[PDB]
Amino acid sequence: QNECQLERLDALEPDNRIESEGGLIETWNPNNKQFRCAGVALSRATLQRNALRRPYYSNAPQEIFIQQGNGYFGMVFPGCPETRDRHQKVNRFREGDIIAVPTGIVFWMYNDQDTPVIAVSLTDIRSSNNQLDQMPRRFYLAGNHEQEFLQYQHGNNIFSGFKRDFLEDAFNVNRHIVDRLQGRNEDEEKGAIVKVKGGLSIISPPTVCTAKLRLNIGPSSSPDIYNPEAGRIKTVTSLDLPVLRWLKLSAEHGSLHKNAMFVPHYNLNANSIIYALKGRARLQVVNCNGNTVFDGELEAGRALTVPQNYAVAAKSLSDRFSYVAFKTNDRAGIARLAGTSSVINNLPLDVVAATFNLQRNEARQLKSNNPFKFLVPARE
Amino acid sequence: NECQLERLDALEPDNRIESEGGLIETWNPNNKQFRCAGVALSRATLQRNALRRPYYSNAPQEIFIQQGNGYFGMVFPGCPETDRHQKVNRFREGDIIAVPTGIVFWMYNDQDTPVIAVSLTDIRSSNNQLDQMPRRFYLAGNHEQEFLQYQGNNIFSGFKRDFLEDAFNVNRHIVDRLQGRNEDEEKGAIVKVKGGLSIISTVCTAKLRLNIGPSSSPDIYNPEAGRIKTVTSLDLPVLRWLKLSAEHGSLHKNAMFVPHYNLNANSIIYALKGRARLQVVNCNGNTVFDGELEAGRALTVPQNYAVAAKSLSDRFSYVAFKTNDRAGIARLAGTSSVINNLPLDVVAATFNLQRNEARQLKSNNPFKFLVPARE
Amino acid sequence: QNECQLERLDALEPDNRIESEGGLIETWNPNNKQFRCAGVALSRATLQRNALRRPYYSNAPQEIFIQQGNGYFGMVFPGCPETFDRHQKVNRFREGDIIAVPTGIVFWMYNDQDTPVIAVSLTDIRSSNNQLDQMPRRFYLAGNHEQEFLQYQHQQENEGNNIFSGFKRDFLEDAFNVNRHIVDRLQGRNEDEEKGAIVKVKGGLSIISPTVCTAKLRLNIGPSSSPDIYNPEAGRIKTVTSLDLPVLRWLKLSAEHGSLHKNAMFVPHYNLNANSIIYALKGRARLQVVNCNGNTVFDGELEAGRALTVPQNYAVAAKSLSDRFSYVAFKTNDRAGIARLAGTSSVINNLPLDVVAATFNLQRNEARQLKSNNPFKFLVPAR
Repeated sequence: QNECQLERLDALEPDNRIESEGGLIETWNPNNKQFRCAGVALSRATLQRNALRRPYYSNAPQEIFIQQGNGYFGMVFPGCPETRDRHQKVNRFREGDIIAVPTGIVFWMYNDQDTPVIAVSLTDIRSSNNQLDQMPRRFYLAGNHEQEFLQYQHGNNIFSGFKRDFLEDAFNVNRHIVDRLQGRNEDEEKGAIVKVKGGLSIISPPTVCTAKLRLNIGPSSSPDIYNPEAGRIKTVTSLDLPVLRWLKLSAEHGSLHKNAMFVPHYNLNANSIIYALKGRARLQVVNCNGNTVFDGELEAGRALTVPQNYAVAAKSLSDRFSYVAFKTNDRAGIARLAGTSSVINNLPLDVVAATFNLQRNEARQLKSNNPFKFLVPARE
Repeated sequence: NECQLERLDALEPDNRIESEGGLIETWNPNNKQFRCAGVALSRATLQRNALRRPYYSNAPQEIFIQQGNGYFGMVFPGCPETDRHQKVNRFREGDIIAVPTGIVFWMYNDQDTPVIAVSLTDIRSSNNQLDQMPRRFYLAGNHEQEFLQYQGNNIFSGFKRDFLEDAFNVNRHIVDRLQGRNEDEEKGAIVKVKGGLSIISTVCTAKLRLNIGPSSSPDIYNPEAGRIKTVTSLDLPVLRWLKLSAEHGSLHKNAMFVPHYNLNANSIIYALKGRARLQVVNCNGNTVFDGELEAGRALTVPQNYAVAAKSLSDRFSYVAFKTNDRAGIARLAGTSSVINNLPLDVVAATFNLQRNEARQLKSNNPFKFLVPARE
Repeated sequence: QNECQLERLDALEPDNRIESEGGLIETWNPNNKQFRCAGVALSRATLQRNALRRPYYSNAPQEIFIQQGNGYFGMVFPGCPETFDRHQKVNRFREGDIIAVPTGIVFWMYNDQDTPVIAVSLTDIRSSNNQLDQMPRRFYLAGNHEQEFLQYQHQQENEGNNIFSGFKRDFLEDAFNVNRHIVDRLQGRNEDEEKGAIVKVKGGLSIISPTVCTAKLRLNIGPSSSPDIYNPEAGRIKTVTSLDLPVLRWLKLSAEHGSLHKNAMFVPHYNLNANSIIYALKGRARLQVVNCNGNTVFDGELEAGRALTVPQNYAVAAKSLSDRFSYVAFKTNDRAGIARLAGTSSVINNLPLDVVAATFNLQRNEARQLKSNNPFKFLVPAR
């Protein structure tokens, strides 16, 4: 099993599109060796104005990033206090939010605004909370469409699998309602995302399932690092969003000015899926044998898998390059290979000299000539 | 792709092993359903004055006492005692006993009613650092272990007698008996104790036992449907280490439990009495099981797969083992349901119903999990 | 699958040697069923006088035993306070030290004295912090040599083999703000494969003797330390767990150091919740290990320099044939638990006398002997 013996990486695009009445779902192939190594599946949902991402659940945790847009979402946590007509908390999500969906939790999204919502979802197949297999699955409560990850295997909602009489007794409702339930009078094209007519009256007035399910890593959050001449990095870990300890997931959001770069570095204990949000960058990632397994442009809308411990560096080719990196641990640590608090920095001067065969003077240069932590401004 | 199951079956044991004092039945762990589940299932019957001789396993065990009453002991390395020995306990019908990974366990029946104990070995456990094959290690006898067939005879027999002579400081005859040398390999795991036994009834204070049968306080009770009792790490903290739990269920004729799925666990449904109709559906709306589950058979329900059941007997009862200590069910109908906790409007839009139709979906059944028979 | 249905076990010397300028790295083949079952890799580094194990990191936890020699070592924990040039803390290590190296942490060693240092490393692949595959990997900051586990994989402008050599010079120049010359050195462009991971430090080195990264990273379990078990006629045992070295709780690793007088043995026993790698340090021993079918999967001599795997729940026993048999056993759990099959705190001792009688078909008085005749706990003296 050398799933992670990756010789060549590629900036990846989705290889399937699934259009529905009120939007679109795009999938990256989970079978590609990059994703299998990473142990994740990647997808991107677009909700048109007044569209509903109908309730579904998955057998693994999801970390979702809101690339664009705002709206409402709900999660159904079995055994939680409610708020005739009772229900669980509907929260608002905002552009640049990271939303945590634990395993098996039903989740839905509504766009009550004019800007299309773009949500990019990481499904943590490798999670220990996934007790099935390494195929990503989605279970839809409703409709008559295939779930996006079916095509990658070798009525369609969960109600459609049961006898009508079972459903009649269990719900104590008429054959007509049951028919609606099982999506009988509905066709594949209506799909996972659906147009809403009168809008949806969702709002006011009024173990941790009362936990915070979402955190913003956009421009209004406190950055981990901000360099007026290079950019900003903000990470969300389980210290910021405690429910992340259950999902064992985290994320990093980054922005780079033109011709600035982030220093070579690696992830101690996590795979990274880097998804390009805006612009283009030159990335290089190297493996344990000094090989250059990736060396090229990553443009908005594409993903690059960076395996744990593989070193990576990026240089922006655009006025701004922004990305969101999904990491398969809740306390993802990076080791900086260059810069203020880097590996060389924290090595005794002399061992630095004996390690790379440099005069003492050159070793000090290697240590201190670069005064910045993670970001380095472009030059003249 | 071990869990891309397109056909479930109601499974019987495919092997029976008779011994002087009883019988052990095993279900095939290589069967695709149990491999998806990450578990193995076995059933032990102890006659009057039968001793289930001490054994251990490299994975957690959860044992349900289907019938009878008796005694059991466990040996926890480095634990204060109570001759001198560790605690011997009583078990009764409907008990769930938790045996942690590697702990030596023995059972005894001192009554006429045969003890019947069904065991779930949690191979997929993080505490199992071997492989996917169930293993049991017997301290004694000269019989093969129940699961060998799916891949002297005791651990002592594999050592030189000189090693054992020096380690125990005893003569060659004691070591010979220790090694099961002269024992006929039909005596087996469960042994008759000629005159019965000499009864005396990070934490060694842990409760190892808990009753989930009728005599206990239920979690759900409906007079014209049945009852549910579940044991989790909340009820029995030691379960926190096994990462296992269990639900005992009873259904009156024509009553049912609502469509539902388990969030975070695989389930093995074992039928205790009577018959039921079960359906389970996968992620694509396909019916992977649609048929009868009678007493003495098991049905695998994978995580996130939905299951529904309707009793065909005056009383249908089952124990469901689950591969998580805090297993959460998500109810698809009834009181505390997914549909219930969606706002009225999203329900309306989701299935395309009028508000009042949605209202009915969320309210026409006010019972939690059990649904009573009709008329 | 059945990587642990082992019907035979081998006491193995390292499988391959890799010589460098200043020492030697010996690896056991991690594709041996034995190690695949255990979920670990085993290696042995030798540092000659004034030799430097150059900085490398791994995608899995390491537990390292100092078999021989004294020296310094250092780790680099991302985002940690410093000391003094400004660096992170460098510690001394002694014979018998267990050094805990967490996943991804850069680690280096220097032999500042004459006797060759010998450090044997358990790399814990089964770990959850390992998110790659079943293959041990090591990542070197410097040099132009292959990483020592590369030879066990069977499968672009590239020269050197270190992590910097894979980046283009401009990235490095920009990244470090240094000239073309320094960058070339970094990438090891002008160094040859034969120089290796362990380098001779010409003038000698210049260093002084001084998420919780302020934690203790080292603990001695050798002859200096206070024994958990001592028997004047049998030998001694010392173990380190997360209870001694709290950081072990992150690695899920522990280690047991043993030493037996001649003809002394340790009682048959099994590990509840850990696989063991027994590495022999001194003298020879007769070991037996039995599986779940009463079979002897190993039955011969374990002598200094060879490693043996005892899978979880397999019973093991040993009788020393040398004036002194000493060993270190690595176990895949920070809180390993053993069940002794014989001696005072034994599984048999904790069963009611009567079930013992009935279990083994013994008279009461014989069951009593089985409990009582051996007054010692784990070690037993020569009869």
